[PDB]
Amino acid sequence: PLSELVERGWAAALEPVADQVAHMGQFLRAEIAAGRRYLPAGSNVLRAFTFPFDNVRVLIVGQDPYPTPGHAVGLSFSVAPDVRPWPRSLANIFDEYTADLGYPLPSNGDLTPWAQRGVLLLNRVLTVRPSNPASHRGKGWEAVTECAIRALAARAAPLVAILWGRDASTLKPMLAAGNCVAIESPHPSPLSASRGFFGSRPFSRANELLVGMGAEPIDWRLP
Ligand SMILES: O=c1cc[nH]c(=O)[nH]1
Ligand SMILES: [Cl-]
Ligand SMILES: [Cl-]
Repeated sequence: PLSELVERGWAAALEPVADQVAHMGQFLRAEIAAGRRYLPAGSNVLRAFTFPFDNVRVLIVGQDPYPTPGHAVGLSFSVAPDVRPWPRSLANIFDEYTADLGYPLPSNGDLTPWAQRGVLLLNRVLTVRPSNPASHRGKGWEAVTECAIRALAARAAPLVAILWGRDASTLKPMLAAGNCVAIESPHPSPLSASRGFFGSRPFSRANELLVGMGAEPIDWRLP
């Protein structure tokens, strides 16, 4: 049951899609039975929902997990600490991190500290077939992650949304019910690079927006 898979707040928030989450478990088992693989590891698929729902203050949305074996870890854009070199998307994120915040380059690609601090690193689709980008689109995850985003937007708490998966016209309606939701626009993605992403100041703007809504800023600093 959801209560065993995710954090208590998320289990309640995702109750309307509990049957669909069970169906995705069936889908993944059927993939292995059919001789196909999936990433991330089963134990990491729902990892973004293992950090507390009530404490989320920034939503960073991606589209699909990394398709390269050993990259996807269940937090959008993150990689395991032993992964090197970083994927291009993450290298671009880190360049912006250094430019926006003035911090040196991180030691590795693990974004766990952001998750701990209330940054929800959510992909719209939570699995992928290795080496086959975007291969699990339309398999059932979109309803689950829509429920998640709508539940976040309905909280009385502040939220800043950062849209790094394009798809803004799909996502913005999900964030509309919100009373204390600010969406960063425009919506370059990390691979936009110098055609809008670099200089987008997503981290410092998120903090400016949070503080303007009466919330504490995120400490973005990575080790
Ligand atoms: O959208 C994206 C792109 C790369 N990696 C992710 O986890 N999400
Ligand atoms: Cl495969
Ligand atoms: Cl990439």
